[PDB]
Amino acid sequence: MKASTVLQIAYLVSQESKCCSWKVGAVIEKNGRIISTGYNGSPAGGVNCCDYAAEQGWLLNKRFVLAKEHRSAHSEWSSKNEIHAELNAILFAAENGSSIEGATMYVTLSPCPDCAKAIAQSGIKKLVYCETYDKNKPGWDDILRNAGIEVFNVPKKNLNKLNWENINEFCGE
Amino acid sequence: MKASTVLQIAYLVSQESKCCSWKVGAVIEKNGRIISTGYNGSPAGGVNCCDYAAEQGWLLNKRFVLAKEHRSAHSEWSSKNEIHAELNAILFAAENGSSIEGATMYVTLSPCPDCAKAIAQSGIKKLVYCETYDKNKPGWDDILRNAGIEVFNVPKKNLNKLNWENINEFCGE
Ligand SMILES: O=C1N[C@H](O)C=CN1[C@H]1C[C@H](O)[C@@H](COP(=O)(O)O)O1
Ligand SMILES: O=C1N[C@H](O)C=CN1[C@H]1C[C@H](O)[C@@H](COP(=O)(O)O)O1
Ligand SMILES: [Zn+2]
Ligand SMILES: [Zn+2]
Ligand SMILES: [Zn+2]
Ligand SMILES: [Zn+2]
Repeated sequence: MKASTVLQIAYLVSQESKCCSWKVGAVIEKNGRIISTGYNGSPAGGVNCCDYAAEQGWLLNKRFVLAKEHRSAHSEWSSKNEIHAELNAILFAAENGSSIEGATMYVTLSPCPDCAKAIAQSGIKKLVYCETYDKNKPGWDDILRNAGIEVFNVPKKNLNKLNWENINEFCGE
Repeated sequence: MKASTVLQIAYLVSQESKCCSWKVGAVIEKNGRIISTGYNGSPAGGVNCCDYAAEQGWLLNKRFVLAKEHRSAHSEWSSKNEIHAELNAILFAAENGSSIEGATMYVTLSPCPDCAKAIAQSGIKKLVYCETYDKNKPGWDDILRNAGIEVFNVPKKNLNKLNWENINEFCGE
């Protein structure tokens, strides 16, 4: 399917995320059909990010945003509690038994180093993203290209089938 | 994932359709992840609906709509040339080897009799749709319920993450 189409599907998927910092969505497409999806969040039996941020007082009203002064505390907690969108999409394929070899991954946000190295080793041959992650540095995609993975970008401006008024991505103050 | 979310994903999927009468999208979800998708269209090596309608003069400008006087000619051609969204989603699972047993199907439009009977026999246990197909009659879903399939409806009004200005469903005059 068209890149703009799947990317926007990844954006709808991201809305299911309970993370108070960023809402990320990932879609795995094989031969034109979606065979897996994922969004960033905690595992089973684990408290959701938004609920934990509430208890910790990391949020600020108007509709809650993660306070800049607490983003650091969120990153530390998230690193060891929230599975990223890309990995969740891949994890479901392993758990369900769906081969993603040769597939294409669409993700709302450019993958962090942990996700990039996993993607490079997953069998995925193409990665398409929209926004560039907050904490990413230049050349972050080298590991993907060296693995033989094509990396493409589609700007938000080409995505006009979504009512952006109701799509939340970055949720920090 | 939330019904409203997957239904809207089915709507984005429907935009890939080249049919001049209706744009239909179907999504198969298993344990919360999308494992298959489909939209109505011709098979490989087969001329697309919009292109065939153009040659036949079935269309009317403003952005082309299927003329009411030609919908009958379209239905006859479509019946033997276009695979419906629901069946395409199921066909890919059979071709790719992805079990849809116990899965849930989301489809923009209520399935026609051909699709309903196939769904009833597919192993799918839940069907969620948005709009009621033009040519459907009451009790059309009995075959699904008798097969033990739950049937739910979500009105368009609950779907507000899409910019409906850019989503085409019914394309007739
Ligand atoms: O799931 C993805 N995909 C990309 O690889 C990067 C981060 N995200 C995540 C993890 C976390 O929930 C959030 C980033 O928030 P922080 O930047 O505050 O750690 O988005
Ligand atoms: O794919 C689906 N899913 C539902 O079962 C019903 C019809 N559709 C199709 C087939 C055809 O392309 C179109 C209906 O157009 P007509 O009503 O003009 O035949 O939508
Ligand atoms: Zn979080
Ligand atoms: Zn990551
Ligand atoms: Zn058609
Ligand atoms: Zn049908």
